[PDB]
This record gives sequence, structure tokens and C-alpha cells, in this order.
Amino acid sequence: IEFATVNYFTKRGYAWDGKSVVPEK
Amino acid sequence: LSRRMGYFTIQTYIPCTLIVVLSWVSFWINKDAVPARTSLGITTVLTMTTLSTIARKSLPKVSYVTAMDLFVSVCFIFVFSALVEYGTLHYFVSN
Amino acid sequence: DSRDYSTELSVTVAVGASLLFLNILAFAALYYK
Amino acid sequence: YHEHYMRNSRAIGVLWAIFTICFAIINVVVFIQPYWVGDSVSTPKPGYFGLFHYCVGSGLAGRELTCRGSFTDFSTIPSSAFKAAAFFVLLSMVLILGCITCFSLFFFCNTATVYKICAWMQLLAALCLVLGCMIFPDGWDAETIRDMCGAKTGKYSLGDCSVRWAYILAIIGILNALILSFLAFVLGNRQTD
Ligand SMILES: CCCCCCCC/C=C\CCCCCCCC(=O)O[C@H](COC(=O)CCCCCCCCCCCCCCC)COP(=O)(O)OC[C@@H](O)CO
Ligand SMILES: CC(C)CCC[C@@H](C)[C@H]1CC[C@H]2[C@@H]3CC=C4C[C@@H](O)CC[C@]4(C)[C@H]3CC[C@]12C
Ligand SMILES: CCCCCCCCCCCCCCCC(=O)O
Ligand SMILES: CCCCCCCCCCCCCCCC(=O)O
Ligand SMILES: CCCCCCCCCC
Ligand SMILES: [Cl-]
Repeated sequence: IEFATVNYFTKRGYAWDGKSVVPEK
Repeated sequence: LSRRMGYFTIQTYIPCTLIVVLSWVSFWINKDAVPARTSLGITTVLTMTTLSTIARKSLPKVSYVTAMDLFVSVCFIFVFSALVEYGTLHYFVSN
Repeated sequence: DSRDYSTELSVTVAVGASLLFLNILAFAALYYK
Repeated sequence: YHEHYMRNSRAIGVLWAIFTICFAIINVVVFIQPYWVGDSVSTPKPGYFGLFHYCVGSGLAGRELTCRGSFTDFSTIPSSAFKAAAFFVLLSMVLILGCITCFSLFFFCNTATVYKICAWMQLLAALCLVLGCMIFPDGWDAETIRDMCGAKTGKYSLGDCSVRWAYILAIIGILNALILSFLAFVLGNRQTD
């Protein structure tokens, strides 16, 4: 159920690609 | 004589209810996550099938439904309906 | 045991008439333009 | 005037849902409780019977009401008429529970559509209840029902026994179901204004 709740709030369908730098918020 | 229900509550009713809730969880998974929802539905059906086997261990092979058999059958209908619902949704959204 | 069923039927008819009359009040609130 | 009409429609819808829940309670109670017909002073044996269940007395100046029958096992039902009536009452109960489930559709679907959906489903529940109440007396000619009530009983022939609270409550449920169906129809056709 926790995973279901987590997935409900996932916006993008693609994961991190490694090379791209993540601008932290 | 009156039967006690701790066994049947812990081992049959609560597991069946929770498997039904997990079948409901498929509705909240995002559409187009077809492998996830299909696996969830079909494996919930498999788990319900496994759970329905231990219902009749105590009983003889009586040829009528009991309350426990009715409950397990209704839960199986619910998970089956959830899987068929997602199948219909995917078919009508693809085209 | 007194094998008669009048008070039971009396209360049954009473509650039935009460619910029915409530529904007729619903009609009265409805059809009234 | 518009706010008055909106408040009246909302309140009438809420009360209609409340009465729908009440009718569902009535349908469940009449389906379960075995008090459709009852013994009388002239009855040779004491007991009663519902749609499918039946309790009869042994006849030794004591209750000892041996109880047999169950919808879940159709073999125990005395007659095919009783089986058909019990099935129809169950179908009516399923229909009204379906509308109580469809109350949730007011969140998403248009109010007229949901109102008319429960209007038709309550109408069908009412017709099923009528069919059950009409078919249930046909089984009074069953051998066990005749044994309990007496030889005077028969198809549409009450004889010595008496109708108990469950049968009259079922008739009240028929009336309430038809009324709720009409109320739902008019509410669906009225909310458009
Ligand atoms: C022990 C027995 C337990 C049985 C209980 C079973 C529980 C059954 C499930 C849910 C009930 C709650 C459902 C609430 C739904 C009500 C939601 C609601 O009010 O909707 C508005 C209309 O209002 C309306 O006039 C509709 C009015 C009719 C609502 C009828 C249901 C009222 C239920 C209230 C409960 C009463 C207390 C009962 C406890 C005993 C408009 O909407 P909205 O513009 O956003 O878009 C709709 C579309 O048209 C456009 O998107
Ligand atoms: C899907 C939703 C809308 C409706 C569900 C209908 C449910 C509540 C109905 C369908 C079958 C019904 C059961 C059918 C037979 C019996 C045997 C009887 O001796 C007690 C009631 C009992 C155990 C019923 C209880 C209610 C029941 C479980
Ligand atoms: C059958 C129950 C399954 C449980 C599914 C859990 C997913 C819950 C998702 C809803 C989270 C709350 C949403 C708040 C609304 C908002 O976005 O602000
Ligand atoms: C026998 C049931 C199998 C399970 C079917 C689940 C998904 C069915 C989707 C709807 C099928 C009906 C649509 C027919 C459209 C057409 O004419 O091709
Ligand atoms: C007091 C007896 C209660 C019987 C159950 C009512 C069921 C309502 C279904 C919504
Ligand atoms: Cl039973």
C-alpha cells in the first residue's frame, strides 16, 4: 500500500539517466 | 456446541479481505503501466486461488455452499472483476 | 405464550405507514412548483 | 428563488437516499427473518416459515421448534415456488444494494443519469419483490407446509395459519420501492430545471 501511495505522486514516467545532473530544490 | 472463530478470522477472512484490497490497488496504479497492473491483478487472482484451498480442509465434501465458501467466492469474484475491469479499460483506451 | 399477532402487526403497519407518509411528504415537496 | 430550488432539490435527494437505505434495510430484514406466515390457535402444530427457512414444533406441549431450511442449500427449501420467491427477493436486494453502491457515482457522473439509474434499478427491485410475493403463496401446497398449517391450506389458500409481520413488511417494501423509483425519476428530470 505504501508503494501504491508513492506511485500515486510520481510525475515523470522515466527514471534518472545517470549523466544528467539533478538541480536540487 | 458452538464453533470458535479465531482460526477462521486470522487465516481466511482477513487474508481474503486484504487480497481484495490489493486487487483494488490496481485502480490507483497509473494507466499505461500495463505489466504492473496485469501482474498485480493476475497474481492477486493466484493468491486468492491459493487461499480458497484451505477453506474446506476442516469440512467433509458436502455438496452445498457454506458461509466461508460464499465469502471466499465473493472475494474471488471481486478480484476477477478488478482484473477484467482493467482489461476492458486498456482495450478501450488503446483504440 | 399468547399465540396472537396483533400488536406486532400493529407496530409493523404503524412504521410502514410512517415511512410511506414521509415519502408522500417528499412528493409534496417535489411536485409543488 | 434559484437558491431555494437548489436547497430543496439537495435536501430531497438526501432524504431520498436515506429512505433508499431504509428500504434496503427492510429488504434485507424480510429476506432473512423467517416470519412470513405463522401458526394460529386452530393450527395442529406450532411454527412459522419465511421464503426458504421454516421452523416447526414437535407437538409435546413444548416449543422444541426444530428449524430447517436455507437459501444456500436449495434442497432444503420445501417447494419450487419457495425457491423462485427467495431468488426474486434476493435479486431485489442485490438491485437495491447496487443502487446504494451507485450513490457514489454522483461524484463523477451527471446527477440526472445517476438519479435515473437508481430510478430504473429501484423499479426493477420493486417488480422483483412483487414477483416474489406473488410466487411465494404457490408453495403453500407443499407437504410440510400443509402438515404444519393443516389440510385446508393450498395454492393461494392460507387456511388456518396467519400472515406475520415479514409478509406485510414486504408489501410495504414493494410500495416504498415503487415510490422511491418514481421519486428518483422526477428528481432526475427536475434537476435540469
Ligand atoms: C448503514 C448504511 C450505510 C450505507 C452508506 C453507503 C455509502 C454509499 C457511498 C457513498 C455515499 C456518499 C456519496 C455522496 C455523493 C454526493 C456528491 C454531490 O453532492 O454531488 C453534487 C450534487 O449533489 C446532489 O445534488 C446529489 C444529492 C444526492 C446524494 C445522495 C447520496 C447521499 C448519501 C449521504 C449519506 C447520508 C447518511 C446515511 C447514513 C445512514 C455535484 O457533484 P459535482 O458538481 O462535483 O460533479 C458531479 C457531476 O454532475 C459533474 O462532475
Ligand atoms: C455487489 C453489491 C452491490 C451487492 C452484493 C449482494 C450481497 C450482499 C448478497 C449476495 C448473496 C447474498 C447471500 C445469499 C444467501 C444467504 C443465505 C442466508 O441464509 C443468509 C443471507 C445470505 C448469506 C446472503 C447475504 C447477502 C448476499 C451476500
Ligand atoms: C483500495 C485502497 C488503495 C489505496 C491506494 C492509495 C493511493 C492513495 C492516493 C491518494 C493520496 C491522497 C491524494 C490527496 C489529493 C492531492 O493530490 O492533493
Ligand atoms: C469472454 C470474456 C473474455 C474477457 C474479455 C475482457 C475484455 C473485453 C473487452 C470488451 C469486448 C467487447 C468489445 C467488442 C468490440 C468489437 O466489436 O470488436
Ligand atoms: C438492525 C438490523 C440491520 C439489518 C442490516 C441492514 C443492512 C443495510 C444495508 C445497507
Ligand atoms: Cl442459511
